[PDB]
Amino acid sequence: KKTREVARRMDAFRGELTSHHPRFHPASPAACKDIDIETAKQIYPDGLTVGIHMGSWHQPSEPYKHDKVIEDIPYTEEDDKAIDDWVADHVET
Amino acid sequence: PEEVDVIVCGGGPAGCVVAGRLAYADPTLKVMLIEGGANNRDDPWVYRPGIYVRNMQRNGINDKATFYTDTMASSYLRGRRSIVPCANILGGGSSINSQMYTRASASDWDDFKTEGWTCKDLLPLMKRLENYQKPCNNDTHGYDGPIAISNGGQIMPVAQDFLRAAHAIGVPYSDDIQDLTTAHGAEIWAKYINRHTGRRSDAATAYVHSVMDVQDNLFLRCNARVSRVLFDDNNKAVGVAYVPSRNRTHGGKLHETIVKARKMVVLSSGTLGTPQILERSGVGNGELLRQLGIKIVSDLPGVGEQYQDHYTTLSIYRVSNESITTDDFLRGVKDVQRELFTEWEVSPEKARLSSNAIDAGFKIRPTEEELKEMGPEFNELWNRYFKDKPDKPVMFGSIVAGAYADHTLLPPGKYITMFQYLEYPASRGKIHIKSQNPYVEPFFDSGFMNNKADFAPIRWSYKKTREVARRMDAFRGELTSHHPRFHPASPAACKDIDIETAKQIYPDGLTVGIHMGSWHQPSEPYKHDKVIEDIPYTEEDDKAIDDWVADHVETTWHSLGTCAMKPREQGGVVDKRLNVYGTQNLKCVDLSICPDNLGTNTYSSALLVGEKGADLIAEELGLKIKTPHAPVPHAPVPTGRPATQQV
Amino acid sequence: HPEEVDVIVCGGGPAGCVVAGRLAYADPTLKVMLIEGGANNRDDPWVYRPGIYVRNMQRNGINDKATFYTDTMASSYLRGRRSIVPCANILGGGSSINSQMYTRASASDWDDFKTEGWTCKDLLPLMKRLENYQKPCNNDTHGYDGPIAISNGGQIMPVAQDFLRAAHAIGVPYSDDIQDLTTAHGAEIWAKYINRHTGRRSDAATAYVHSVMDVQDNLFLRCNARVSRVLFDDNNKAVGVAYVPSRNRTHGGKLHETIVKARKMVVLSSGTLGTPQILERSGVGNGELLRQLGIKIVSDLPGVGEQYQDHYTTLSIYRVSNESITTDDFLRGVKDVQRELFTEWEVSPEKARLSSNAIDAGFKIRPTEEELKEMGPEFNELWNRYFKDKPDKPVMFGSIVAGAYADHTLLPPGKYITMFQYLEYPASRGKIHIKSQNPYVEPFFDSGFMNNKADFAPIRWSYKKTREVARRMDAFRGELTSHHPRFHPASPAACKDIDIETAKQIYPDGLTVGIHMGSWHQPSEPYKHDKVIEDIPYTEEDDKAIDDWVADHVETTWHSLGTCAMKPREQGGVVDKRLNVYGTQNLKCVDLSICPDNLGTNTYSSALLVGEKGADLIAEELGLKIKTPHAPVPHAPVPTGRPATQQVR
Amino acid sequence: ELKEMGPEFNELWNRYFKDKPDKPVMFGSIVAGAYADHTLLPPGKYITMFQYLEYPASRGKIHIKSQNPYVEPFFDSGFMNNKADFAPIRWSY
Ligand SMILES: Cc1cc2nc3c(=O)[nH]c(=O)nc-3n(C[C@H](O)[C@H](O)[C@H](O)COP(=O)(O)OP(=O)(O)OC[C@H]3O[C@@H](n4cnc5c(N)ncnc54)[C@H](O)[C@@H]3O)c2cc1C
Ligand SMILES: Cc1cc2nc3c(=O)[nH]c(=O)nc-3n(C[C@H](O)[C@H](O)[C@H](O)COP(=O)(O)OP(=O)(O)OC[C@H]3O[C@@H](n4cnc5c(N)ncnc54)[C@H](O)[C@@H]3O)c2cc1C
Repeated sequence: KKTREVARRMDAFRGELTSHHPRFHPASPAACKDIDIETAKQIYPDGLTVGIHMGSWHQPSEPYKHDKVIEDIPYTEEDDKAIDDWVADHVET
Repeated sequence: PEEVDVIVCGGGPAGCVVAGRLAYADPTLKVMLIEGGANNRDDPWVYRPGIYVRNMQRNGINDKATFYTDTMASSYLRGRRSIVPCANILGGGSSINSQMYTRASASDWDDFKTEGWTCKDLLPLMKRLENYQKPCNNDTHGYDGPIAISNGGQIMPVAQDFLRAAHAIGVPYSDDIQDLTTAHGAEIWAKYINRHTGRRSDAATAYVHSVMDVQDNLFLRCNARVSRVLFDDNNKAVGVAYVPSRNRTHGGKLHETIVKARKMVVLSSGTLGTPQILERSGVGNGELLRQLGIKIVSDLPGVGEQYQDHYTTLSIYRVSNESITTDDFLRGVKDVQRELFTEWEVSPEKARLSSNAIDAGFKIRPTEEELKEMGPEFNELWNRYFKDKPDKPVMFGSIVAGAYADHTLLPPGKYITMFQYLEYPASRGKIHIKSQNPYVEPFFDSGFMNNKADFAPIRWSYKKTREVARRMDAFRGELTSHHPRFHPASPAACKDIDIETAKQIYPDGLTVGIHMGSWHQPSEPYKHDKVIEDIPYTEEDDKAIDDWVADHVETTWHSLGTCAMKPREQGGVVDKRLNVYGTQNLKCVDLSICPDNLGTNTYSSALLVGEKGADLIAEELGLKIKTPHAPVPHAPVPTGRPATQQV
Repeated sequence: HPEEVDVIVCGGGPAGCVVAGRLAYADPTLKVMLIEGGANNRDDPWVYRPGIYVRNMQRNGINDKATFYTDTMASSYLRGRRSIVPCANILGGGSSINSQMYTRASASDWDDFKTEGWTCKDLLPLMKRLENYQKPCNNDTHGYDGPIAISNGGQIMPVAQDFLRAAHAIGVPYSDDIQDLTTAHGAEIWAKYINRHTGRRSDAATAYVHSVMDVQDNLFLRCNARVSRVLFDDNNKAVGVAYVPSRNRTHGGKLHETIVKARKMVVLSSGTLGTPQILERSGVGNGELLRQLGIKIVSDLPGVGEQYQDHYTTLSIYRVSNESITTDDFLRGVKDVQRELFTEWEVSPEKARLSSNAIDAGFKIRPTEEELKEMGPEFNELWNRYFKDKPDKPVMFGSIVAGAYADHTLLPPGKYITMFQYLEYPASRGKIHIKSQNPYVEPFFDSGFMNNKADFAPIRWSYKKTREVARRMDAFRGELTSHHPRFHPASPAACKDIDIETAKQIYPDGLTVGIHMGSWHQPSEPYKHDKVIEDIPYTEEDDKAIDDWVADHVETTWHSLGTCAMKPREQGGVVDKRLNVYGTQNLKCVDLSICPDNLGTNTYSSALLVGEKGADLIAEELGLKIKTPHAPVPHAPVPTGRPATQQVR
Repeated sequence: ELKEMGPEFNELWNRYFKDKPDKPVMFGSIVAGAYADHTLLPPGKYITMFQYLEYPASRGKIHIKSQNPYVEPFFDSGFMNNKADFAPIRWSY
């Protein structure tokens, strides 16, 4: 949580790689916010696939603004469970 | 001109058949086709089949689709607002669709329970429209019609690989799964593509452009969005008003132009388009019309309601790097695009790009043993809808020789995706305008998964198509990221890319093979002689799949039923001849009229409603439809007999 | 090669080509010679590939497909500048090198020639006769077994429908055909003089001349041969012609003439610029001018070379987004872009991007009563006496080029569209006169542009309108400050240039993008689909900055006409109603020189028609029946005589 | 060159430079490239003449608008609010 609050406040921050994060319920206000459309389009600007919704694989971040007022992520008892599970699944030497 | 005979609002498949047939039938009949989207004539980002995928991008550039979002988050989709695009371009879906050739079954048309729409009623018309350019062991296909149907320029090795795995799991092979009788089998999947020219069979070129080249009596107006149908004192459709496609006038004012219609007004603006035109025209739900301030012409609460679709799931599998797939093309790798664009130009009759790269599939239907483990509420549906309707499949399944997914959320390497849709869903949605102004977003609700029956078949399809993936030669694993959230220790949990495939992706990579993070369970390196067993699934494995369906089920753009052809007292909107109730000289002819679903990608269905719709108007105007239709641009001269490929 | 033939056609432009080919085809016995100042154009890939037309106007010491006429004197009406007027120096003339926009004059234009045999009604069959119309329309006013192929090319550009949506949004109506002889106010997808099947430029040389020379042996072609003068009889009968090298490259530049005689007829088809010069130095023109030059008078026709008329072109340039398809990079010489288009054209020309002029939409327009008031005294006066009672005449023409038509040497990086504009019937009038009897010396010239105050307002008004189009387009990312009128920087009219985002794309690794220092442009706010848009208001000072921008940047449109006008002699005319030069026998001008007044159209159609009309006039004087169709045109498919689709490859 | 610089700079010259002969009026240098946004420049190569007025008569100010240290201050460069400054820059051009 602490390091996530750090991430979200970085000038570089453009989102959370959903695939490598806890299994939050999609509706959960803690759910991952992945890459934004503007960052994507730079990666494959000639690509035919960038910005296809179909699959609902990721909740896209909103484009970056230095102004964005930043409130801390609220986590439920449910969310805490998903981080726990994520910790047992992905903790290492 | 200010006044014509027949105005056809919306140039989708349906609207193109009507407008074309009628202008070619009597050259003194003036007909205007008003189409909100751009003209598609001789556009390489239309006529070349293998770029179709770009058309669903919400990148703020692509203007060839209008996207509807649910007004409200659905509980049934675990809090997510569904997105449902449709075509916004001349030829409708047919100018941007996946180009998959598929036909509904015989019982589907019979089950409209409507006179003139039996299967035996529409068999002639199903054939009237086709230019079938591929072998089959039956006589259900048409050989002198305007729409070309073929196996494309070049079939992908993975399709035959799929076909083999499908054999392994007890699904039989067929010459033709689109013979109106087939609910359960596997085929090489055809396309709306012309074998010889390598061009996409859009309906505008086939039925409209063709006629515009030989005659003066068919008028086309594109970039014109139909606001409303104008009515008489006596509810006779009298004309139409259209606006600019872009609301870009001085200070966003409403610049309507009106065109009168001496004889007929056809709404062919699609399942999502037609109800809105009706609604702002004063045909729809009295209360809604009252609140928005619209004069009630016909109180038809069926308008906007009983939205139906097919419910897609997209199961993505990692494959070998020597596999031939579309991924690098879709990424925009320069010399890969250059190669295929070039190739298509020089020899379109064999070009990879003369394909949608969706080259095999099945229609399937569960055994009794399969039924048992699908729970009560489907089993109910089954006994009431499927049990003694044996030509209706439950699930479509096909292999895309590439990842149909945002590659910006995909690891490197090649993929294939098992593109799946639910054939006859019980779930229902609706669509209603929120203003008279034709630019305000309507209320909308997909309604997906709001009936609990629809989960079991899609769960079954996930598992089943995974068995087909697992047994392929190309199979190098399952993409954890894009699959269900099984427990890591469940036999059901995904086995992602092996260490050997990975090493080819990045031979000078520094992170290929680092365990640290445990983000995947590596597949073992491929073996030809590996015995392969079914994945067992538990009750909690099962819950994970339902979760994944709820999280990742999508439209299949097969939208229909918003103006059901059934009696007015049943929630109807059109009579047996597609007249709108409580009105004169006004017909809905597009997919809006379907009172139930069809086991098919619905382009074939759209054109056929088009043809039947042409016949109906034609008998009313005392016109005789011409066969064959006006020659289709760029196309070889067709014989009208089954034939092979020319030099 | 013969020293004597029956007919000599002097100048192988469209008109000269129609004449030369139609008559030689009319009678296999009739020896006809076509004498053309410039080089032969046959199967030249820098002619027949339409998409390279732009270069034909390079003043770069290599290109020689053009002659450039400069105003002898500076003009106070162009704020001191010396107008430059090019024209073709190649077989086929304009048709070999032009921009290839198919446009047709309104019906009154012809009726208004006030001459019998030249009514719209008289000419309509001949309009159809020359056309191989290869595109849809909702009328029957086109032709379908003619030599000259007309279509929408291989591929229309997206900015063309972009333009059409914007056009609709400001109140210019869509139409299937703005070339129906009827339309003064409407927007269409603009067609081209390109064969949709072969992807080749429909030049007048291959259509009328090369056709015939491939099947017969009575059509002679002398290229690279400037026609100095016409040789006369004791009674002013044209008896033959003298011609010289294009290059005065003889030993000590001694003049080298070659005389070839005409038994029956001499036609001058050397253009609005060329034809008058052959008359004057032959002894036909202003008597006092011929007298000062030592040329014996033969006929004293002071109207020779007077009444130079044109369309007056303005080019408003707008920056566009980098995911837009434009020609700019091809125009810049970017090897792999050129390599791509050249390859695409050779492989499949039926659909190639080079089988186009990339001017793929536009409109003819007419002002509202509302809009007149904003114009001035002098133009409202012209309106009243010229346009008011002539509802099929458009005031201004506007079209979108899918690129920057200008020097890329003077343009920033990025992509542009330009709003190409011309004034359809100017009041202003120029002239051209030989300075010598020697035909290598430059003649006096005065384009005349804007020497009538009435020509300012309609152009000013086009600027405002074409801008309102641009700002309403999806591709729009600002005006190009450099190449726009000199607005006060704090006028609500002042230019909004490239936005920072379009800027960062052009040079993502540049250290310079977005440096304010200099305040050289006011950036645009980045593009929004949802932008509510309102019109630009202009103050009086804004209108002056535009008027000054017109004076400074107004240019020819190569639609030159009127230098040998068809009206009675005593009204300052040069030709009969059968195009006979007054005071002469067996001598005719047929090309746009004979026009008594202007035409609201790109004038390739007009010169072809004037051509066909001459073919008739001459043929019915020689007891000669014109054939239909013409000799089949090289590389072209056997047409059908009636409307039909794109065939199989 | 004085004579052509007009009355308001001349008075400043008499009061600030007349007998301060080590003080230059203008600075000028050659940037071996365009010091401008190349996104607004044609192609090719440039040099720029960088010039600045050494001792302007014109005066600006900066003033805060709030205790909060993140809010933009009031500001006025004051550039050219004294006509004396125009002549020497014109002379530099
Ligand atoms: C991305 C995509 C993929 C699909 N893939 C396949 C496939 O592979 N195979 C298959 O068989 N089917 C496919 N479908 C489904 C199929 O294309 C549709 O079922 C079919 O096009 C329906 O035809 P229609 O006339 O009912 O309406 P549509 O095809 O949707 O066309 C309706 C037209 O109405 C116009 N319009 C709408 N509102 C207005 C208005 N107010 N005024 C004026 N014009 C208006 C639109 O611009 C559009 O042109 C696909 C469709 C899409 C969009
Ligand atoms: C760059 C350009 C762009 C334009 N674009 C378009 C367009 O997009 N659409 C359109 O409709 N129209 C266009 N036009 C206008 C159209 O092409 C001209 O109006 C038309 O070519 C003029 O026809 P003409 O027969 O009157 O004379 P010309 O075409 O000018 O032919 C005159 C010929 O005589 C030759 N000649 C000149 N003097 C002599 C001499 N003394 N002896 C021998 N030969 C001589 C010349 O080489 C030339 O071949 C354009 C023209 C140009 C040059």
